[PDB]
Amino acid sequence: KDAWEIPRESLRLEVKLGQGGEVWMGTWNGTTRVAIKTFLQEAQVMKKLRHEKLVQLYAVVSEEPIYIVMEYMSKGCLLDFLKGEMGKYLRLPQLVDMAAQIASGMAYVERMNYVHRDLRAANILVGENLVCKVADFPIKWTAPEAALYGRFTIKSDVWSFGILLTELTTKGRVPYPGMVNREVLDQVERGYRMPCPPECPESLHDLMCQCWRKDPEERPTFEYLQAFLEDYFTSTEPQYQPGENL
Ligand SMILES: */C=C/C(=O)Nc1cccc(-c2c(-c3ccc(N4CCN(C)CC4)cc3)[nH]c3ncn(CC)c(=O)c23)c1
Repeated sequence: KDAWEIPRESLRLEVKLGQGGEVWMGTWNGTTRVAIKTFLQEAQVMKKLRHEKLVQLYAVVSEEPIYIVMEYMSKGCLLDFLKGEMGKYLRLPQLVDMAAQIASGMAYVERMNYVHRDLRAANILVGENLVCKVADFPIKWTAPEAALYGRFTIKSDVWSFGILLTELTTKGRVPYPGMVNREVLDQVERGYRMPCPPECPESLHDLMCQCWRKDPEERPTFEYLQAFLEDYFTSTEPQYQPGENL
């Protein structure tokens, strides 16, 4: 139907990665390794977004079975990355850089006037050299005005980014530990915010709390978050010292 179309025979499905449809690792033509998701709204959104920190759409097959060919991220989702063997070795410099890449991708989304709506570690993908990219275009990750009234905006994504900062600094732990969804909603609406993770510097938790401001228009932009995180160990914590875990 459009210029993202390709012949199905040009794809070779090699390994199954996940289920829900399914996602496969394969080869496009004979030269390019790709991820193949086996619905159109996701592709239509990606067709307009091209950024180094967003999993890139490659091609689409519109005749059933429907395929969505995408960039292959070799290390899986960030959640599983943090929770696996790597987590014990990651320290604050690596986690802040990873968060910086995520904000760079979201800063692009922001400039394009799009909204993600489900930002969290399980929807970031990891590649080689600690490359992180936003993918997959959850009350504990959702801003109150979006969870209660369906007001999803780039500012609800910033709220989500704040929660995702707790995932990074706890290396994959679930937010609001020990609390069920209904208790989080009741407590957050009454003003509760998660405290400073252990070994997390106050300056990073202040950034979290800014993402968690009641008024969505007072939450920082992703442009701001990206610059703050890129500059973090010169402008904000130039005397950082490694701890027991961060
Ligand atoms: C948070 C879990 C998650 O998102 N899993 C997941 C489901 C479906 C597809 C992908 C995926 C992967 C991917 C890469 C590498 C791995 N590994 C399996 C376990 N060994 C130990 C390490 C490597 C699993 C999954 N790569 C992908 N590339 C692109 N996409 C489309 C956006 C993927 O979905 C994807 C992960």
